[PDB]
Amino acid sequence: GKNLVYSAPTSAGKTLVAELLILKRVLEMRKKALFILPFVSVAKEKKYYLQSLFQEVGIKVDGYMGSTSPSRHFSSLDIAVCTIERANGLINRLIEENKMDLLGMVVVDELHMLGDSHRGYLLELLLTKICYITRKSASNAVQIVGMSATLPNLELVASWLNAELYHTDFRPVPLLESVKVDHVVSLCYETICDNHSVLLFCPSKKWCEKLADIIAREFYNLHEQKELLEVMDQLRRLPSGLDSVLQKTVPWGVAFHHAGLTFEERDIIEGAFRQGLIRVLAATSTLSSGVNLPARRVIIRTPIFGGRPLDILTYKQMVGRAGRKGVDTVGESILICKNSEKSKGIALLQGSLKPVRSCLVTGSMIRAILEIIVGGVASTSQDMHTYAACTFLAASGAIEACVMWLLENEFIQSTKVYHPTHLGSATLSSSLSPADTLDIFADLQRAMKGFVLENDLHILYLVTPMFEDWTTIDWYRFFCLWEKLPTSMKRVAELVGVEEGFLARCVKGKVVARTERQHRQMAIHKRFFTSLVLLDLISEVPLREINQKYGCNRGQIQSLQQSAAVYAGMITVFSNRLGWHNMELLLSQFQKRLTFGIQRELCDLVRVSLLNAQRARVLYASGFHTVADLARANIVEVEVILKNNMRTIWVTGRKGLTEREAAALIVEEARMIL
Amino acid sequence: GKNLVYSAPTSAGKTLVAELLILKRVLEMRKKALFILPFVSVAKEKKYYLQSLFQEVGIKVDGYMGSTSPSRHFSSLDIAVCTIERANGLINRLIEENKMDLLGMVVVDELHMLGDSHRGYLLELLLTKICYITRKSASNAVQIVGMSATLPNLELVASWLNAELYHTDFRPVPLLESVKVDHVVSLCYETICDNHSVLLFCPSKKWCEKLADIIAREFYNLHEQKELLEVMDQLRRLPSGLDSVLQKTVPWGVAFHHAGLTFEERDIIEGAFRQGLIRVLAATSTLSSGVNLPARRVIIRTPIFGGRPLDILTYKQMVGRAGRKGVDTVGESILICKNSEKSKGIALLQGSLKPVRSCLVTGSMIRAILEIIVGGVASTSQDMHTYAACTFLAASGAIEACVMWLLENEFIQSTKVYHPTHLGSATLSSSLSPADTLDIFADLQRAMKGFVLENDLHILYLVTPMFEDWTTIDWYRFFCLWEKLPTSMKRVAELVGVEEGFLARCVKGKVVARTERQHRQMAIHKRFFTSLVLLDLISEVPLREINQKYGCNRGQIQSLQQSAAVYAGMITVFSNRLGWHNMELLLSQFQKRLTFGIQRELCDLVRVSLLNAQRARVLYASGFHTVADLARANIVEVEVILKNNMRTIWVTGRKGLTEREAAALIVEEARMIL
Ligand SMILES: COc1cnc(Cl)cc1-c1cnccc1C(=O)Nc1nnc([C@H]2C[C@@H]2c2ccc(C#N)cc2)s1
Ligand SMILES: COc1cnc(Cl)cc1-c1cnccc1C(=O)Nc1nnc([C@H]2C[C@@H]2c2ccc(C#N)cc2)s1
Repeated sequence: GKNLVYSAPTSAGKTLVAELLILKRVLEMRKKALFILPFVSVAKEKKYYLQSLFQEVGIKVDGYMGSTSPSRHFSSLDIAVCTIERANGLINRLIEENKMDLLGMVVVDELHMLGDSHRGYLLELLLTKICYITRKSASNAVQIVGMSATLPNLELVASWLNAELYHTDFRPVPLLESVKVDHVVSLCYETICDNHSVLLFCPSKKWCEKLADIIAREFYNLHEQKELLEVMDQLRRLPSGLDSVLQKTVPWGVAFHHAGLTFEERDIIEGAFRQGLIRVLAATSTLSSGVNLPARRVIIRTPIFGGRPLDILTYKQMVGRAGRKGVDTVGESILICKNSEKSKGIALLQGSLKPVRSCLVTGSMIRAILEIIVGGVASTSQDMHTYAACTFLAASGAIEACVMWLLENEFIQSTKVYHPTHLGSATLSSSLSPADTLDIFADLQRAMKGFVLENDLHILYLVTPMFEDWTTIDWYRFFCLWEKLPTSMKRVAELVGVEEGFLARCVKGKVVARTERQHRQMAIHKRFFTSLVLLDLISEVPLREINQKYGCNRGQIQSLQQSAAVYAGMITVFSNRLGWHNMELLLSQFQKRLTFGIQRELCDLVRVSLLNAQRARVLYASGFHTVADLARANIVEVEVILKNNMRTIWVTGRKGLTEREAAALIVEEARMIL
Repeated sequence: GKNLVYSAPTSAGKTLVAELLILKRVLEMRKKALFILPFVSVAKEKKYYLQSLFQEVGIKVDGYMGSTSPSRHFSSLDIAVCTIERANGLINRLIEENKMDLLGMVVVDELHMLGDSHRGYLLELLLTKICYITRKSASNAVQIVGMSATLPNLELVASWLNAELYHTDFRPVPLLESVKVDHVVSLCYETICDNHSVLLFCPSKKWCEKLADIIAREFYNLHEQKELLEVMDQLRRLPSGLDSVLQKTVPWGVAFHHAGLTFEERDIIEGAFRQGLIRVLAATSTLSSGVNLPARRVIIRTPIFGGRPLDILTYKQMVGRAGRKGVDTVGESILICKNSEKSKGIALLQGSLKPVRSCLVTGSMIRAILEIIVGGVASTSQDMHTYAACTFLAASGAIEACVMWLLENEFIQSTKVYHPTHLGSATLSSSLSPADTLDIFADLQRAMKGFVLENDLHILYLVTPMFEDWTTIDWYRFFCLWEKLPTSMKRVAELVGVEEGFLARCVKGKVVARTERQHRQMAIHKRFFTSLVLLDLISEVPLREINQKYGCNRGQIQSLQQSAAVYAGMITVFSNRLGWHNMELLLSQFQKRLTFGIQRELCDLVRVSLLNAQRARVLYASGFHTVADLARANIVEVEVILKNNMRTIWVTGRKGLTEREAAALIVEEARMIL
């Protein structure tokens, strides 16, 4: 357990060493092992992979990723495939419960995210606690493992972690590069004739959908079917249905992939391409760091990605998906350029990824100081300086500025020893940023004086996150909705801060510039708009109806779903720890409702993993109002209800699943829950 | 199953026929059997009796009395020993669920309450529903059995119910009434020396206590010990403790019994007198219709009870407690009189009880019409008139006046069929009086607009009943508390309607006369005072502290406990049916908290019947924060916690229980719950 850090190109079985190491450590020490992943999709996929590979050894595998969480305690778990933020929260609660010895390993995947990134600092602080706790209390207690592409400073990261080093550039499908004599039609025809796939990358969504249509149009003009029809049917019965352009583009082995689609549509398309049913896939920058989806030939439309050259870090992972290890001999990555873009293309072709930063007055240091002090591992100034040396910024004097910032905002109390009073303790358990916890405290306390219980809108407004611009708001449609709103919903609007004057300004006048810090009241109206969207969401109305009514597309609505559910859970824990029992009670149901977008009645029924929002309504309409009820039922009954040998449904991490034996697992899983 | 009605004097084994009939009917038809009792204490005692007598035959016995309820569905039950008000709700839910045939019999005890009483009309409607449903839908459908003293119109009741008749005046201990009018100490000494008890009845609580005190003083001047010391210790360890006067009075074979004491203290005194440990017991009019507590010699302080002649029914039920069937040969009921009271005493000696009335524009007929229409058993005028004939008022034209009152208040909708819209459906399920349901609807709807979640006070105010004057309010102390209140509690006070002007009027000026109907705002301040008492109650503060802070004694506080818990449950069901999910969620926890007067944390721990509020705190302080946790524990551990052969604890319906085996049963019952 001397830790470890290694790097290797993707599509080279780099995770295999990690799987062997985790298997050995869990089997030997009988302690936990966190598999930290950057994204929720890759976390889901890895959780399914580890479940399949370790089910036959009595090893529980259930991670904390997105808004979801295991239906069993952390004690029973053996491997937790969590995301960075949720792994940080897990470690915080372990420290607070003084059960840190329960862990025996922490694997981290795609470690290059530690650098310039809006989540990397969470990984940095997450790893900084492990080394500190190990060195204060013993270096064989917790093994750390890492992965990445060719990092220029891999040795530096290993030195920070006190771990070994392994760096290599190997891949069974070598990539070639050579310029050889709009020259795209012939390329596509010759690449499709040889029975190989193509993965094209586009900078934007609209043009990504546009060109996919015309590629299929050329394939149609110049001219397995059963499996493509199967994918058609699987796409047809979805809460959002089948797209108008996708329905005509798919028949010709052409598809597109972007955040605009739903998670289910993305999963369907990824599965179709991986199986080889889809030959040409126009993806976007989102897929670059997405699930493992190798392709024979990668193509890049243009280095310009959002008014600037393509990120070099993104290009490496883009090219990594050029070559299938096991069926392919060689892989290619074509980067078309222009006269002005020739310089940018040659610049991007050469040169590896940039060095890793630390991103540590900054809110990250405030979070770190709060974590260590509330955790009870750094209470006095003498030791808090050692934490600074433990960081990756150090190994590569702002503590006092943050420590006073916390005392200024009453997060902690000085005594010389430091302690949290109530808000620091509640801020750490909620895994909320201490910067926003003051605003959250004010908004909750204000709510508990004049709360509105007629509808869920006042509860939704308080669990509505606005830390990112999840969508562009059309203020004319928002004004129309405001006009059509009921009075009950307008009372909460007045309570929160919405004013008809501001909406009148925005409906006709240009979007008011928020030049001044006092103009956070622009955020109030965006928050109210988002909360109305969330209300229509948990009301179980179809995504298309929410799209027409508000303008946000289904992919944005799903991202809002996940963010709102995560925020609702965080706020519920915040209220629980603060001693606000009524607020906690009102908030508790909402995390699951937001995760699944369901009504109160379906909440007890979506406990079965194999039950979507639609598949929970059909069973509820039939009469299965409870998982226990759904267990007591013949399989054929559920089969006929689902219908009212061919695979038509879709579930995350599925297999040869049809309407027949899908009903078999629904009842079987319900029995296990009981 | 041709029904049955019979009467016989108490103290003559008169309930045995009912036990045989219920056993036969449940064993044969395998259908339920409600055992309706007037009071909650007698309902509890009868439930324990039937549990003991029918445990060995696989017959479940758990009734619905007071705020309590069985921890298992009504389907699993076989005998429900309910109180009159809750039996009506049971029948209403059976009718609304169209499962009326599940019932096999309905026994009713002490039917004289059918007449002039604030609960008899519920009995009348309850039996009218049975007769109506039986006659509309038929030999062995639902048997009805009644009990009473010598009713002048027993045959009339039998004719109404279509049942047989049996009336007899026989008792094993023939009572000898002989009025008589120095020799006081001689009488006391000669009655006590005979080794027989005395049951004195006194109207005034304070004078009853002083009379018991001076009897104990005479015994002390003129002057088993181990068992009496055991009763001392049992009284000592109570949430309210031991009274100063009771301490000096109990060890001379003298005790007192009045509503001022707690239910537990009343139980201790009743058990001590029944066992013979207590020789003289000064009770009040409450015990007259209370648990079966026979004595050898009954005495009455004076016919005058509350500034009026004593009710003949009360005297008739009082005399029944003079003579023990099995150990006594003869019994006496002496009635001291004066010169002016000689005529009143002579009149009271002769003449049986007054006839049974009906007490049916009246709110009772509104409730009846609502029950039948919402139940779906009388939807059109043609049949609602038959319900009038079904009643006891008829058998011994206000329907239209009531029906319009319901349409006037939107309780039902006309179509010529009738139906309920939403408020009628929610009014019958909640078992609330339709008169007060409009005020409740207004108060709930107003509350949800501006609800205060900072504390429980706003939730308590909405589950505070004020249909009776549970105590006299001291407005000076109320003003002191008001000026000492926190601002959070004052915001809800302003929201509900409390005004400093009215409290200023009441603190010095005489209680304002509520001559006008518009002065229900006097009820707002009484409701707020009661809700503050209830908040101090559910805060788990000792009864003595609530007494000094508010002036209401512990017996009044316990009556308020029960009434508030019952009302909270009714309001929770009302909100549930109305579709107010947030209000229902906020209200749900409060029913149990009010029943037991405990905090949220103890609510999962008082599920074990053998766990008082104090016995739930001691275990919670130890670490047993859940019934499942309390199951996983050794008996000696809980024994030492309880301590920190002698029967010192008390529980409803106890046996030779001590600190040792009480801990054994606590864990055993917890296992059964799981
Ligand atoms: C409390 O914040 C959340 C609540 N809801 C959701 Cl949906 C998401 C979050 C969240 C949001 N942003 C960042 C992080 C989190 C987060 O950390 N969430 C967690 N979910 N479970 C956790 C383990 C707490 C439990 C535990 C750990 C160890 C042991 C032991 N021995 C026992 C219990 S942490
Ligand atoms: C709903 O009003 C209450 C709620 N809380 C409490 Cl503490 C007391 C009351 C109450 C207050 N004042 C008068 C009457 C009541 C009352 O009616 N209480 C009830 N308690 N249990 C009931 C039956 C509900 C259960 C049932 C379920 C299925 C079937 C069948 N098949 C039959 C019955 S009704």
